[PDB]
Amino acid sequence: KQCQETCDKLRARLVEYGFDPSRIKDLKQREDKLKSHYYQTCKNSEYLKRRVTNLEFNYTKPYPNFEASFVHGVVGQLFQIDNDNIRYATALQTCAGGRLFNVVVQDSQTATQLLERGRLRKRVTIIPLDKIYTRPISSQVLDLAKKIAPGKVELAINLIRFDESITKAMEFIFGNSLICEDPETAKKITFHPKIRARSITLQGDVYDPEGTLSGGSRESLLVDIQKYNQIQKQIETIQADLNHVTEELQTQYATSQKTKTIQSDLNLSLHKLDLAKRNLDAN
Amino acid sequence: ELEPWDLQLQEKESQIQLAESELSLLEETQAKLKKNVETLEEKILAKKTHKQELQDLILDLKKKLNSLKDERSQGEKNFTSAHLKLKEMQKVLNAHRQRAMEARSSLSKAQNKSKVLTALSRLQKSGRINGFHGRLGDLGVIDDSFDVAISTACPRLDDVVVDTVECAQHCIDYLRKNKLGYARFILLDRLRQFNLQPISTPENVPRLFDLVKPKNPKFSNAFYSVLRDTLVAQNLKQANNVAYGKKRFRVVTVDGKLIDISGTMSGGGNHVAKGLMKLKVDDYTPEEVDKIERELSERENNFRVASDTVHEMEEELKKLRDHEPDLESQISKAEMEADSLASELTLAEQQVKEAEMAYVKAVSDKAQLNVVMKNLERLRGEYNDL
Repeated sequence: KQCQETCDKLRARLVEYGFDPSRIKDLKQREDKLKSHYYQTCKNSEYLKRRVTNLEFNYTKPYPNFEASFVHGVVGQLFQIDNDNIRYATALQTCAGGRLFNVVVQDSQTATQLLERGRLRKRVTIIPLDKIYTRPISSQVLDLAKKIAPGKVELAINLIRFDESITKAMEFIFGNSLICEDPETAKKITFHPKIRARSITLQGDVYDPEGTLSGGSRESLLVDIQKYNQIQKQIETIQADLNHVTEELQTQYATSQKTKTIQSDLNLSLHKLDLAKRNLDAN
Repeated sequence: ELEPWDLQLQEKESQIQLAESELSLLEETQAKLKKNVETLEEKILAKKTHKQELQDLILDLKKKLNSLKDERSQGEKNFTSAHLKLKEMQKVLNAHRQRAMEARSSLSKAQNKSKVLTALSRLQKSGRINGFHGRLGDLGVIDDSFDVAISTACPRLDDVVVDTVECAQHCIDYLRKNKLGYARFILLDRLRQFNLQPISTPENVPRLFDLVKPKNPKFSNAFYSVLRDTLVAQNLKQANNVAYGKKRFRVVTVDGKLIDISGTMSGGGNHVAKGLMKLKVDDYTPEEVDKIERELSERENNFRVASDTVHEMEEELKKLRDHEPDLESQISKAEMEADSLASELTLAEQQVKEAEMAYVKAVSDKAQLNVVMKNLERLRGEYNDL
């Protein structure tokens, strides 16, 4: 009768306004579990953040119209190592050395700005993508190195992954080292007439064709960095996964503010579905 | 004819009961209508009592909610203020983390040098090696005027200069077998043979090499292996000279900045290197550093706590969040029932008025009662005088 109709007319007026209680509920089910995954992940990572300190570049914006998309980051977080290749960390870490914490910027100017009007808390080296130059080890030399010691030599740039947008910074850091399984191999390659290249012993020693040989007592840094980089991306995901939901929920209130009238009227209308059904108890 | 006598009485005895009962029934129908007016007064009493029971709930709930509200808006202002104090604490914690790594890093760099050389000496004094010369930085003297510029342009002055490409390696092994330290070696043999002759310097700014007096010219090539056309500018005449003259250069600003041949541009904050050449140090102490690595642990944990106590603040406000609509539904159901009750009540207080008028009517009318009453005695006599 007029009981199940007055209600329905107001009930179907809520669907046209875009309000649904079973949705808004289902979202908070997610959001509550995404905020407590975010917190959980972070908490579980703080241990790691302690050992990976130099990965952070602090600068105050030099100028209001200074492009912040001209500072690419710290090297250490700008290239990743495939799992296959992990066994070369110690190598790659030595090959890079301190250049791991170099900052990569768009152009030499941006470097000079950062240095002077940027308030740098501690000393930083800055690789300016438009000024750097390094003679990269060629096809032929790598090809000769491979014949002199098969399956024991690799150009260090071939052991990592990075976006072409910063190629020159990686070319500068890695494009001129051969990683080698063992000192025997190093010696052999570096000091050889047609192949005069830097060589890094898998265990962390360096033969440089300039009267330089490292060595001596010492999983380390370059590994925790890779681990931290992973985790720090996993987090960016969630924060964005969450943010998507939140805005989807935060918006689902405007439709539930049209509840201020129609639900504020359907409540006393879904009332009389019984008020009349009571009287229909016969006499 | 002729009926007996025992049979003759039951003929009318029955007639009594066919009225003696018809009386009893008229008494029941009377006592039923009085029940209604008495069960209806019972219900109407229970409903009056239920309706007072709800008005007690509602007050309890309306108190609870209207209080939770005041606690929500108060618990928020605290979460907001506390989360702020957390980020500050986080900022400050990060600060100390940086300093801790520096202080530790540098005391380790020191301890390396003070450990290799102490052990490299002891090695050559047993005679177990020959051709160990020591730290190149103690193999040439320089004007104190440039003590910094050299120290921050050429950290290689901490290399070890030896002859045998193998005596370098003879040392490396000694260091492993006893875990003593790591070192770099300038190998004299394999070392390129350089033109140590005077260059023409752009802007007449000198070259670091020349300012150096080697103890023996048997080391004069090494010093050119580390420094080479490495100019000593000051207050940033460098970015003009270095970055592009005809020839690219590698210049150190006198106070300590560095532009390398590569394009590298290295500028500090508040530390510069000093003492790599002969020309109270800024050293830390394995207790001073121990004292910094001690308090960081505290500040690290006081963070771990303050983070937990804020987290729990967030979880608690979630609860309150998940109540303000639950209380408010219960408060709605009671008022919604209380109105439904007070509707059943006014419908019952009109059924009492009607069952009471049915009763009164049936008491103010004794017609059939007097009638059945006479016939009962009339037969009680007829039987009695037959």
